[PDB]
Amino acid sequence: TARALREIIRTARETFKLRKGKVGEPGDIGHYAALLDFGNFYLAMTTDGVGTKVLVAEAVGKFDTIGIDMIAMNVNDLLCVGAEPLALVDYFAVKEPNEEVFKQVAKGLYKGAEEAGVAIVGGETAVMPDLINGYDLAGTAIGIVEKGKVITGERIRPGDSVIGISSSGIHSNGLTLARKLLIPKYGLDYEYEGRKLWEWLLEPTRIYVRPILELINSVEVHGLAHITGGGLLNLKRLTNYGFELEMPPIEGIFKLIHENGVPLDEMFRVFNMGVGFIVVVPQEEKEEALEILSRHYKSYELGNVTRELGKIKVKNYGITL
Amino acid sequence: TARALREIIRTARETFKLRKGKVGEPGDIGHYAALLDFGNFYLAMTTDGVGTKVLVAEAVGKFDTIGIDMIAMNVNDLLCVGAEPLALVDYFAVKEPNEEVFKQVAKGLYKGAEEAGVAIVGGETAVMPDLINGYDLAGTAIGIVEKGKVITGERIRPGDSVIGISSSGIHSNGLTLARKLLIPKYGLDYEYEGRKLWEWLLEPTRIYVRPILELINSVEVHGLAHITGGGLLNLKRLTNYGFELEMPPIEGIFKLIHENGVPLDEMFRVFNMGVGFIVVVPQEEKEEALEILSRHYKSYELGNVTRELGKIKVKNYGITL
Repeated sequence: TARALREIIRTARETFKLRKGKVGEPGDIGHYAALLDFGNFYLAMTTDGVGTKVLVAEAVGKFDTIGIDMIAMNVNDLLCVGAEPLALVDYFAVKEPNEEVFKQVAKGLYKGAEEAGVAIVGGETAVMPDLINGYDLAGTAIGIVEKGKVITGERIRPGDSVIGISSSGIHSNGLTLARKLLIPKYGLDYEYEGRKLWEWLLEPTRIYVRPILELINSVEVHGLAHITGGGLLNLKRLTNYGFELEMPPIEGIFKLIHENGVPLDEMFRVFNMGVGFIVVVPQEEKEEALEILSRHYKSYELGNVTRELGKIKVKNYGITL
Repeated sequence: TARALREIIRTARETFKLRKGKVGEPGDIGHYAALLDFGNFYLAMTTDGVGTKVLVAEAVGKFDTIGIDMIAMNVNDLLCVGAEPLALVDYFAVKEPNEEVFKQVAKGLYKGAEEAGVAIVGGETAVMPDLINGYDLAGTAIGIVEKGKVITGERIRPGDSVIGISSSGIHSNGLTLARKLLIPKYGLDYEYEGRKLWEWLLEPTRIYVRPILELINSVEVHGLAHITGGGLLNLKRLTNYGFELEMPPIEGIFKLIHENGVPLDEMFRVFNMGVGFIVVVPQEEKEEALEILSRHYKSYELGNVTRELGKIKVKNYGITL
């Protein structure tokens, strides 16, 4: 996937010079979101989707939260350059124009939008049953960050504190593995620790806009990572320095999946494992960071950035990524 | 589709308050692109996909121009508020991270970005074989238009001249109708006027950025319409006034489709029928506008705006839309 994307990424970098010296020239710093130079500020742009989570939503007929997933995926990405989310468009590629499905999808869209503080300003709907085996929902968000306030991860240094914010659950990655492993054996009505499997698999992705915006306006922040595809490997997008982490106990859906034969090494590269967002702050900001974050969601001091390079050691599980 | 979409559009509108009085407020003027208020200027934002054209590209192993379709749909839409295109991000939902397909996609992405003058700044690739039977390509473009230079269509008056710019061919709407009607009957290799049916169906969408940007810098423009889904009905998005048009001869793939039983009123609502972009200018500016556009592509005086509110009269075909 990354080797196939080589040419797309390479030739897209050749187009950068098409806006050089002009408004819209891309500052080309960071990841998770593109940064376009508008002079006193950068416009941040990201694209993200719900993924095969929608196949579960269609199986049980519950569509009124996947709109929350798609807004959460995009605005959480925008936070990882330090940007404040502003606006979003959706892309809805569907097998058919089911009015009931669209009506519920719109409920999640409004809820997600209100919690994220963004206007939904437009979108496209393509009815494509030869192409789509369901209801693919994705979107593009834009945000704003003043220059000199961009948080890319360049300022991460060995010794910095690493703090995790709990996920709501599975969020929107690892659904393919979870579906293929659990549904044949248990079915979507199987009850596990008080909830049916479909409730575990459809729990809407958490939105981190309010705590992250309060954090960056209160303490010095060196890095911000939304835990999506690749799980903890996303930390490597921020920096080449290493990490020494203590991750929270494996509970809920992640425990069921592990109990069904997925080794922890793979789990931490796939699932968020209970931590949906990670921030890196200098050690003197640690106490205040934890306080601000803990007023919104359960948060953990996970560990430290290390002078050692390229390694993510999850100490309490004996794993190195 | 638009009935199912009413709920989405309605709750979308409710989210505008979240940016009221703030940077990024939805300007809520225009039609083909969202306008976000950034003070001196609006950011215009649009979303568009290629559609089922990608199924033809796959069969003949030629994705080399699908990226041009994606870019063209988005930047042509941006032009319709008078915006200059700046940057684009892609959303690529695929069945497989096929290195060959991706290498091909990237060639056309570069070519189209260069012809459109846009930077390709990012994108997500979602590999979901359970959800996608091919390689679905969409994207979101942003552009910039100064306050006071938005072209909404509000300035369209009866008597204004209506000018069409030739399409390159079928572009990116009506492909499902065309695919189902012609491929089983004729076969993909069917030779029609010296080209195979797949070549007619795959011909990349035309990009109108250079002629339209030249037009708006030289003549007073009252309306700009990219001919996409809905064909000539897109003109009704600009004004309540009517149109009287003489459309060009039905040729190429549109003739083959017509000779296979599709009624002419439906064709003018589905296919671009040879006209990919329409401009509306004061009658006294008609000759100058034609000269500017005809530098770049074959262009047509189509007719005039009328006082027959809401009607589009294709006089030379006896069709009223």
